[PDB]
Amino acid sequence: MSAQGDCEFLVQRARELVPQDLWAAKAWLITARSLYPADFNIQYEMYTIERNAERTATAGRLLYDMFVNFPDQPVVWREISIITSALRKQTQFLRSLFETLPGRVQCEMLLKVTEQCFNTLERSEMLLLLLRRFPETVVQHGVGLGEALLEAETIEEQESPVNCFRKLFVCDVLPLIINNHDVRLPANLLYKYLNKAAEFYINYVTRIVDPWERLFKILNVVGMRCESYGDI
Amino acid sequence: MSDIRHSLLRRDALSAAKEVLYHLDIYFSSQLQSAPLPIVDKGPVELLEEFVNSLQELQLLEIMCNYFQEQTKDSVRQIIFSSLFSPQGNKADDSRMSLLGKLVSMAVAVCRIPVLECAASWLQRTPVVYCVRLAKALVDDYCCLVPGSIQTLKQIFSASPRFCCQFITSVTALYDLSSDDLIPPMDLLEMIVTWIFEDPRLILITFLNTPIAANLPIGFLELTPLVGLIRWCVKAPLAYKRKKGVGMDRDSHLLYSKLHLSVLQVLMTLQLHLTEKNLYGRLGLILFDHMVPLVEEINRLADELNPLNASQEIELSLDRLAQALQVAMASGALLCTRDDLRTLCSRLPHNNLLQLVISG
Amino acid sequence: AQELSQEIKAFLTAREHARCGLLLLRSLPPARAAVLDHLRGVFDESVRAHLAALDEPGLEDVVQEVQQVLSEFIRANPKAWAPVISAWSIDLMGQLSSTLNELLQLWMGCRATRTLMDIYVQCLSALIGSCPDACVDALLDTSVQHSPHFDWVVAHIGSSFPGTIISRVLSCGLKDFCVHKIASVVGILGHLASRHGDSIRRELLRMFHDSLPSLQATVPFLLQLAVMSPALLGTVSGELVDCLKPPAVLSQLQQHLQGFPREELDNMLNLAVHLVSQASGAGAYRLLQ
Repeated sequence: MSAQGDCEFLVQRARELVPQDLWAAKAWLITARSLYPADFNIQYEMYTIERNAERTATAGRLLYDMFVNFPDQPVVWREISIITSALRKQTQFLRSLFETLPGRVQCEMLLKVTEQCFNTLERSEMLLLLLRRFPETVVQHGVGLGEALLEAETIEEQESPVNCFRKLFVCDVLPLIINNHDVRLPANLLYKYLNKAAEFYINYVTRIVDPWERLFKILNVVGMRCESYGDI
Repeated sequence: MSDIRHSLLRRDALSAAKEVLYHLDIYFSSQLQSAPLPIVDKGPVELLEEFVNSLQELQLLEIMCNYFQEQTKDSVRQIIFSSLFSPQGNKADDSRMSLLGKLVSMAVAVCRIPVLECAASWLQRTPVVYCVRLAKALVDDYCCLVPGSIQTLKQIFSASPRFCCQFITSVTALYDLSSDDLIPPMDLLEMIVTWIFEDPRLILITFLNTPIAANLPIGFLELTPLVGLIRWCVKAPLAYKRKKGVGMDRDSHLLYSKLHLSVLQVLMTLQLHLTEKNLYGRLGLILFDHMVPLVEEINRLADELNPLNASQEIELSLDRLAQALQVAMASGALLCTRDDLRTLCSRLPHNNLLQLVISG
Repeated sequence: AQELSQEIKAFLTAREHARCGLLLLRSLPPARAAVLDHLRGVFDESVRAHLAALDEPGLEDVVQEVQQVLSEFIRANPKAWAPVISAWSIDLMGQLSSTLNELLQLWMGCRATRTLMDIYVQCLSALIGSCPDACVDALLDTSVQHSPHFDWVVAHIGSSFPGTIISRVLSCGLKDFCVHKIASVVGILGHLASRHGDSIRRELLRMFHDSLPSLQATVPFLLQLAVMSPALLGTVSGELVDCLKPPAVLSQLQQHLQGFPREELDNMLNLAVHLVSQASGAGAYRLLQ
């Protein structure tokens, strides 16, 4: 008799007792884990039961366990995608579950989401969220996010410089990359920073909190790094 | 020595006891300063027996708990606690058990974590019969004499969590569910289940906090109540089917299930913990010699109860026991094999989970 | 803990003292004996005040508060509280009485003794259906200890509870006669014969039927009781003739007597002639014939 049939029988017996006894189902899953710890189905069932019970700690431990042990299962990626979409009661519970996951494990799962995304704007927004969550990741993702946005805008052939990529860069990516001291940049790129922020506010005001203030702050940061509106 | 005793005879009982106790404190402190392992000579024991109504008993208990609490050295408090209360094999052991019951009862009442940890070490250092008797007296005091007093016992769960572990151990030794009387009261179980559910390491405190001898003393309290708690949850349905109220039965099954799952979480963390102290596969905290009484008790209970009338309870007990053995092994809490599980359960009635665990 | 410890310290160092004792009784397991001992002093002081007033006031409320605390303990766990509380109560009433109908009237007149008897009788009523022996045997021992000053308590309880108190008192009297109090039994039964003569009659008949050293001396014990208690003798003479009528019973008596020496045979004959001379009030002619 193959072990797959025994594992399926154990999982079915655990499932049948979920509406009747939660402790018994968790105990059966623990037994199956003790017998065959290398099973994705049993541990995933335990994770699903813990998540449905809204137990943040146990569900986070199990999610970390299968994310380390079982990365090829599409269900794990679906769960991580749902968690990231919530990150961008159920939403708060998913955020708590993500927080229970270790910080390095959080960064690695967000990076694995980064490698699995196709659309440019969604990937840019999620990378920016990664930057905000882990400012230490702004060093080797912040700048690249900004250029990737700029070349995406250029490829799309935006007749008006007003578009989502440039706005995301100037308002979110640009402050993150200029405000990070660890990010070493040449003096030539501040010219493009000022050019894009300037196109931003001139094509915004002409036609949000303060485009003029953000542009002025970027210009001041550029000026200080190179080393009222009237006295100057 | 005798000069103090003559000076003690001219004093009243309370002052004589306090002079004895201060003299013992001074003597033990000096001996500990001189030697690392002191010797409890016949003199201190004789003085404690000679000099140490209910009113004066209450005063003596107060001022002695004052002495434990005011003692700044753990060694001195533990040693004097043992010397006073370690059963000496004399007629004063029954008094020892009674007076120790009163002492630790009121110490739990006022959360005397010094006396609590002292009683933990004493239970660690006491034969099973006196821990049984003391568990009897305390369980009475906190669960059946005055109802609702166990909440005062319950706060100890985390006050003196080491004392909590030794309490569950000696309490399991008494309330091993071998009899309806040795079924723990419902308040006691709700305490312990809440205790352990709140802290799986609560019963892992002593294992992680004591240099473990390769051999666990027998006839004493076992290192963990994991054996006792497993004995509890496992014989727990058969004892209540024997007792037969539907709601109380359902609540007992639920609290037993929670105790069992807490014990199992303890076990699956015990793989990591035994590995941490390099005792995984070396030291089986669940002694297989301490699961055999459990398994035999279960088989007898199934045999007498006319299995045609109690099939459900038999199946549940078999499933719980098989899971306990499997988790204890896979986590190294128990040291055994699968052929051992086969020969262990040859005489038992057929059960699917037990057959699967045995086959592997 | 802090409040409870201060409470215990105040208790160790009358109204406030007894209230603190009752709080500690309600809060701490090991200290119940000290609380009961302290309340013994309150009851004794109240009884002394009552006796001084009889010879010629803020403690009676303490008495009732102790009563209701111990009574709530009794309903809370009769199995765990009634025996301790009942034994303490009997000890306390016996101590108060040491330091029959006239004794009854005088002693229920004291509110402390009435309170103690009420508590102990409720201990019985909680334990009559399951196990009254713990209270009943303690009452018997206190009757032994404080006789005859405790005879009124036993007679009053037998008036309340005849079916078991009568049998227990009869067994105790038989034991006393065999080992050698018999006046105490005579008086208690005489007060009880005023209201429960039928129950005493049935218990004595069952005792004698079971009789046909304790069993051998049962007949001399009953003869001694009849000699010292003419009231029970009269209540028995109503059906003594009906009881002794079967020839089998007469034979059981003759060999039961025959197991006695003639120093006891002649003694039994003389006891019989005395009883027949001073026992029969209306059925003399039938027994004579």
